[PDB]
Amino acid sequence: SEEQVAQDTEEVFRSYVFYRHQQEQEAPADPEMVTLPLQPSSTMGQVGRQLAIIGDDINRRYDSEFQTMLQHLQPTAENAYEYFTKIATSLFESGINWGRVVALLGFGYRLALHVYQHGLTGFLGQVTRFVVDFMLHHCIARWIAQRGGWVAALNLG
Repeated sequence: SEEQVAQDTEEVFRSYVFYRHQQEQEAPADPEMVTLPLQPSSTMGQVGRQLAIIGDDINRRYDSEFQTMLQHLQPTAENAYEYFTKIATSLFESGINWGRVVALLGFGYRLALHVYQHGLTGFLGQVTRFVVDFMLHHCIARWIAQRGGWVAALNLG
């Protein structure tokens, strides 16, 4: 169900952020991303980890774009929702597929890192809510549910 997927997204996104950050260090710090709630081998934990792994190429397409847009827009706590929404919407103009789902998580990762570096602390909860809200209202949660839920991503291998 779509609400199931939405609520699973909190753990999936936290895990994605954790492993994306870890793999990036294993290659800007943000200790908030290492001290996240925390089950590595849990089901949604493994989903997050798999998305970070398989996303190493698609993020090569998107990362640089996300960084320049963020340096230009200068998100504040007040306008972050507006800008997150604009950019997330561009990711799904023509397609929903698992690659664009991974792009969305990657943009949430980049937004969170960017605001931390510019002095906004404790913003990951808000970024997570932005992700979930967008996924609900833009049928991304429904789409994932139709594919069997987030656990379906474990088969992307």
